[PDB]
Amino acid sequence: VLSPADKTNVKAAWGKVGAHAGEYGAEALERMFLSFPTTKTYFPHFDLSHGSAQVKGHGKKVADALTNAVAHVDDMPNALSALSDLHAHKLRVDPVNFKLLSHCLLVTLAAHLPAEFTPAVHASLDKFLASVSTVLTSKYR
Amino acid sequence: VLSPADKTNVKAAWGKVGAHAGEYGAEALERMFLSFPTTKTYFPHFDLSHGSAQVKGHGKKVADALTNAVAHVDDMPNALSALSDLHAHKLRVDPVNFKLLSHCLLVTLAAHLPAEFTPAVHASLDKFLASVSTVLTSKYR
Amino acid sequence: MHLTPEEKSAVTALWGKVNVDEVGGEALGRLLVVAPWTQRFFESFGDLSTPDAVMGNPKVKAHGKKVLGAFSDGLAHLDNLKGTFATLSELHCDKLHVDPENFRLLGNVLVCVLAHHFGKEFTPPVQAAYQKVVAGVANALAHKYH
Amino acid sequence: MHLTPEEKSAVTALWGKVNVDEVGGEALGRLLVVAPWTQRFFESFGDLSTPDAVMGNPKVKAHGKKVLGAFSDGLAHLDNLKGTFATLSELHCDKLHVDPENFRLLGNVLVCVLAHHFGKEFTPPVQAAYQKVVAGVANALAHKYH
Ligand code: HEM
Ligand code: HEM
Ligand code: HEM
Ligand code: HEM
Repeated sequence: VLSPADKTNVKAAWGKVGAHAGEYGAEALERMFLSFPTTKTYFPHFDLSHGSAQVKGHGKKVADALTNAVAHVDDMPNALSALSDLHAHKLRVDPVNFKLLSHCLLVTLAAHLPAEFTPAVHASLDKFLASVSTVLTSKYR
Repeated sequence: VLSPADKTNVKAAWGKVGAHAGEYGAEALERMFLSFPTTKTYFPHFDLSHGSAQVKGHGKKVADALTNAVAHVDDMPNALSALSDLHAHKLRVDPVNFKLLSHCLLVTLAAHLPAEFTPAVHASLDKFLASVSTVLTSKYR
Repeated sequence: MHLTPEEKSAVTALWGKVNVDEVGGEALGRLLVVAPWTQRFFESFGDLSTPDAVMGNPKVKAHGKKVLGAFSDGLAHLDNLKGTFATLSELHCDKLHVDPENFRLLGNVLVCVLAHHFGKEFTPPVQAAYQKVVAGVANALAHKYH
Repeated sequence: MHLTPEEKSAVTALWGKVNVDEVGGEALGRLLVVAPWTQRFFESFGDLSTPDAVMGNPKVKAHGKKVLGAFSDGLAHLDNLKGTFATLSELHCDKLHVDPENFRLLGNVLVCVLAHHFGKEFTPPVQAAYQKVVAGVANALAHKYH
């Protein structure tokens, strides 16, 4: 579970993301594609070339969802229900891939927020991404 | 989430284990130790040789806890509070390992309950061990 | 593989007793039931609405036999699983879009099927060698993903 | 170790700019903070109660430098990691009893640390080379477990 501290941390670090969320979302994806090529199997229909608008488009949607979980940090299961449904029933992404994206999102944030990416914040963001992943995977079986 | 069919199937299967759960507990550990030698890192203080009383006893302990779980299939979180505590704050076994014991336990039931280890029963027991694993690692952070 | 002659012999000798026809259909069908999400690749097979319906589906059984066949032949190149599954690895990636994690789910089901079948015969030391083979197969098959 | 020459040059160029003393302390300290369970191996290190207590503990800093020291040597034998890490693998297994999954966790944390430090310089493709490397090292560290 996320503690008050964690919650503060996440709102704070994400606060700083502001308007770059979209771009950071696109970048996390590209990092993921390059470091874990197996994740590509889920996007056979995408142009995964560098600067692909499909990826930009997708990075933004991922970023809006993360942004929505932060706004509803106290009711994530309900704020993300729909996306939980989609992932369980339609996309059926294997669970191990959430940790990969989580990881690439953390690298991205670290690469952009040197001042905020403190040990304490890193830990909070990690627990958060893990909780988001848990929600998205909750209805799998 | 365990469906009613599932809770039924589990209670049946476990129902047939009977006086042998302890031996199955012991056998699963032995299969785990041989197939996934990395799991041995958690028992440096045990004699891990075939037929060790340390292993037999531990086998019983595990077996018993599963029994208790089947019995409170409706309230696992609660029936296993203490155990989730122990694992999260004292043992601190890494989560990957739960999947390995769960698998050696299926193999063991399969090898001992032929008639009963139907495809639907197999699916159920699996979800079940999954649920149990989730419960035992829920307080990790 | 990092199989011991002793380990090689154990694999080899149990295999000798396997009915690939029966074991292939049961391993694949069990998979479709235990891990329902692997059904995403077999929509064209029919109704997999129930254990019964999966276990009964001939398309399933026949795919299962094609799979264990290929696996079976891999057991003859235990010292170069990589070279034996190269083309099958590309195919799975490039044509079928099968997530390699699936290869690991099946392997574990395979092991439950063998135990199911051989009871006593499938001892801890024998499962241990089989676990190494199933991991080895999965790795080989995943090797060409990019 | 599927390090393309271009991947190996890239690993090597950046490693050129690292202050192993510094990075070592940050990586280690950060691990104890993000995955507090890992603190199990260091109860003789003293106070790890808070991030500051961990990050600043002279013992963590000194140990981190040791670890990265060994890792650095590893990078000069990218061809033979297994060889390089052999006595260390034995030690972690036989004396320390460290579950190898620990090696992968540290690799990921390390990657985030490099991203943290290099910002924009830690490009998608540089990250992918480091992914292969942390993985090679973890595997080399786990090679002697039994
Ligand atoms: C916390 C992590 C994740 C979040 C927040 C997230 C969120 C989303 C959202 C908002 C969408 C678009 C739904 C729509 O069309 O409105 C989406 C689609 C999708 N996601 Fe997830 N996702 C996550 C993890 C993953 C992972 C790990 C993968 C696979 C590696 C994945 C694969 C997909 C695919 C294939 C689609 C559909 C894309 C398309 O066809 O346009 N997702 N996700
Ligand atoms: C199926 C899930 C599991 C259950 C129900 C379970 C249950 C138990 C029980 C009942 C105990 C004994 C508590 C006591 O001594 O009072 C125990 C202890 C322990 N468990 Fe877990 N366990 C599970 C999974 C694991 C796994 C996968 C590992 C590591 C591979 C593990 C490692 C340990 C260790 C090291 C001990 C203490 C042994 C000793 O010093 O006696 N457990 N567990
Ligand atoms: C033991 C590991 C496996 C082996 C050796 C294997 C081997 C094969 C072979 C030999 C084919 C024949 C196709 C051809 O030559 O055109 C095939 C096709 C296929 N496999 Fe795999 N397979 C394995 C695992 C899996 C798994 C786990 C899945 C999905 C759960 C899967 C999905 C498929 C599909 C969807 C096809 C195409 C069937 C069709 O054309 O209708 N495979 N596989
Ligand atoms: C890149 C991976 C790692 C490398 C290269 C590495 C290297 C080292 C070295 C050089 C030593 C000292 C050897 C000696 O005392 O003779 C050491 C000790 C130790 N390592 Fe590792 N290590 C790694 C990962 C880890 C991880 C992830 C953990 C725990 C989660 C860990 C736990 C320990 C412990 C507990 C000690 C002994 C500390 C003491 O003196 O009390 N290591 N390691």
